[PDB]
Amino acid sequence: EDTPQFKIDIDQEKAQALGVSINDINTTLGAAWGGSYVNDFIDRGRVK
Amino acid sequence: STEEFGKILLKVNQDGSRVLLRDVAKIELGGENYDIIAEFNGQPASGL
Amino acid sequence: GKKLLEAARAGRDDEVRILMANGADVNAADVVGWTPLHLAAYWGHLEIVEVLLKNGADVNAYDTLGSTPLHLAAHFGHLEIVEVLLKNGADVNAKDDNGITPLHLAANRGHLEIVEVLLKYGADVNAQDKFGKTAFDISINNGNEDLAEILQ
Amino acid sequence: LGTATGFDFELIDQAGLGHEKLTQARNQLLAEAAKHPDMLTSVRPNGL
Repeated sequence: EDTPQFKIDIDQEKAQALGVSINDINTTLGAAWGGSYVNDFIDRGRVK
Repeated sequence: STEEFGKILLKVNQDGSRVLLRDVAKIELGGENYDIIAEFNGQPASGL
Repeated sequence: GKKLLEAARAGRDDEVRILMANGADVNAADVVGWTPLHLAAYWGHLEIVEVLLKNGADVNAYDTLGSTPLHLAAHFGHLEIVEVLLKNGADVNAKDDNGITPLHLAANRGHLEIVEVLLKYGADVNAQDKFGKTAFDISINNGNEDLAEILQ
Repeated sequence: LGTATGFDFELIDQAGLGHEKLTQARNQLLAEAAKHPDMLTSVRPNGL
């Protein structure tokens, strides 16, 4: 069934005015709240 | 919608005046390409 | 309480009455601060919006972001419910945490009938949101000419 | 078909051991094999 969700509108003008890139905004939101797979590392000999 | 594309914000002028996409372009639904045109007995058609 | 929230969303008119005539709190709120009135307003269940107001549900109840049922009704173009709410004393100029009014929301979606009613109950056409925008500012941006001249 | 008498054996790191510990274990195996000229001959690594 449908469920409540949290709609956030980015204001393009305000952001343009303040000089904040939309890409910095979406990465910041997405990385913080959704998580971001950056790259790999080696844990006890295995790529993870 | 064409309306939403039309109001895409391209920039804000020195004097708060705004430039939207519809101010530099015509916006409409149209074919991915316009190279093929068919007729059925002289009348406008499409087909598979 | 929880059964009323559910029944209100489901548009189950009869069940709403049962739990009314059984003492369920008409102003019960879910996790996001929505009353049965919020739910009825959002999903456009008119007959339940009336029953709830009749059984004394707070008409200016707000959710955790400051939004009222008049916001929802107006936003999703539920004209009749906007009328019902307003007659039952819904704050026509209510602002959510964004400084957004029911008029901003009606304008954005181009709900002219609703915009007229709101104005008819004295909606402040000059009211600005957190970004300084008015309903008029919105109508211009959307290129809604019909709506844009109604707001003059 | 490898001709020879020939056997083809793989020593394996089954835990977190790493290249250096695997090499030590390999050397250990090779030294032991060399103590049985009666049974094994030319037991050698195939790699570098």
